[PDB]
Amino acid sequence: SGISLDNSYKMDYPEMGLCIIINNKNFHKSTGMTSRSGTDVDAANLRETFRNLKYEVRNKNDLTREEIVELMRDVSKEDHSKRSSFVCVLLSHGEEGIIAGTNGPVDLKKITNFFRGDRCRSLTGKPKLFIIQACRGTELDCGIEHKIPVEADFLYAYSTAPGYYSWRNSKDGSWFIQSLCAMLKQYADKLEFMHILTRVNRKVATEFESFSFDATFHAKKQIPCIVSMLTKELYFYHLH
Amino acid sequence: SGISLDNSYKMDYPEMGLCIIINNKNFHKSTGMTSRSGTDVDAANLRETFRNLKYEVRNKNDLTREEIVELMRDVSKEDHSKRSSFVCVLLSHGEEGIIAGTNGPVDLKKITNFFRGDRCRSLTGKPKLFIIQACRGTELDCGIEHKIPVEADFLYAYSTAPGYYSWRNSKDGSWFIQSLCAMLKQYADKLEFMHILTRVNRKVATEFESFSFDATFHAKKQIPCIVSMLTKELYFYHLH
Amino acid sequence: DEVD
Amino acid sequence: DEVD
Repeated sequence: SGISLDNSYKMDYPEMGLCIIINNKNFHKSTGMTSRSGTDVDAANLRETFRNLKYEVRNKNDLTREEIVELMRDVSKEDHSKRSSFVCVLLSHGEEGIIAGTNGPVDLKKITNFFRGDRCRSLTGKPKLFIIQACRGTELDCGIEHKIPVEADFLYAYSTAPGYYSWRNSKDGSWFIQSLCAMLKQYADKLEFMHILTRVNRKVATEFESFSFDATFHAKKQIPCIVSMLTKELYFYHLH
Repeated sequence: SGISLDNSYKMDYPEMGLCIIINNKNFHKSTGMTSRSGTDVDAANLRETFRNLKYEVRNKNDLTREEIVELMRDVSKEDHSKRSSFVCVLLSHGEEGIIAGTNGPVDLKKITNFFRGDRCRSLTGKPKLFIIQACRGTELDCGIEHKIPVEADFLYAYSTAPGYYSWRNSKDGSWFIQSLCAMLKQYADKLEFMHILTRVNRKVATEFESFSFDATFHAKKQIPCIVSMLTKELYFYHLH
Repeated sequence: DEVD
Repeated sequence: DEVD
């Protein structure tokens, strides 16, 4: 055959893969964490969006820290040999490096470690995408007018910059997930994933600004944060 | 005129911009930090590479923490109105979130904060690229067979994943900078910057493995870490 | 608008 | 090979 290139991930396995959505809305009273109004809008939007990309979507609601860890351990022990990729979406409270279970925190590293190249062999060499809508701290943006590494082939699409709050609208859903689904719907058959996420960065940065009766929280902006350890271009489509 | 698109940064200002290279090789004895053999190879490679991209390169060697902060403060107070972009390359020891001056540490946030959208107005809306060859911890990868956000328009090209050591060869230079310069030389007139950096990820991940007489440090791998808060595509070339 |  |  003719000259071949291998600059993009093979996305023509029989299955695109799993899309696990963990949607934590209601938290145990003792934690003091508030209910996350708007998050069901996000979860529904993500389900539809990834359905149209031919992912096998599994929605999970209000998981404890123990249930989150058990779920991701179990998913990492499935046979992903016939799947092109893996997607996990986390919708919760959080802080830098941490996602909230309904009864307490889980280290993000604990979750992602299950999918390391040496620990989930049927996903080795395949893109592993973690989409995280959660705070990463409490800063507010005021704006201005023969071997491969075990950490390779991960992409973390964070809703917000390190150290910062992340914004969620109780009616419309989170700024980031709103924007992410819109850009996937418009561009997934057209653009490489990093370019889609760059459009998401621009949409969040330009089209949203907080409104609050509290001056501390009013007129604030957000920029998401793309963290890529990918080794190839990622297109959700393939050529026949 | 006809239909216009604005999905990519304007890179046809009169100047591409500054490329500041901080090359820390020799450290104050009292810090206990080792000399970074190979780093001059990196600094020379970067100087040539960014020269060919038409950046105004300034090389600085063996700066104290005080000199690093003064330098970046002063650079951030220059008039960048006629410049398309800004590049800063840091070659040193480090830990997560930290770069070593010759006499002690500097928080990376202290450096990058000078270039925030609200603090360096002549770079607002322009890409600000920080290329960081430094450790981010001590983990080793064993491998497997009307307003805009003030944090917007930054790109951090880290040599290694969060928490991990970064590798440097005393003869050839660092794995990451070697690879970065090679990919810029080959693809800067051809590919968008995220795609270039993805090729760098693959090159580092596939073509390097450590050799050591010490079993703790032997046969280790590395994956770099692209962190993008960019809002547009970045091409180093423009159309005439 | 609320924070996460 | 050395670490930074």
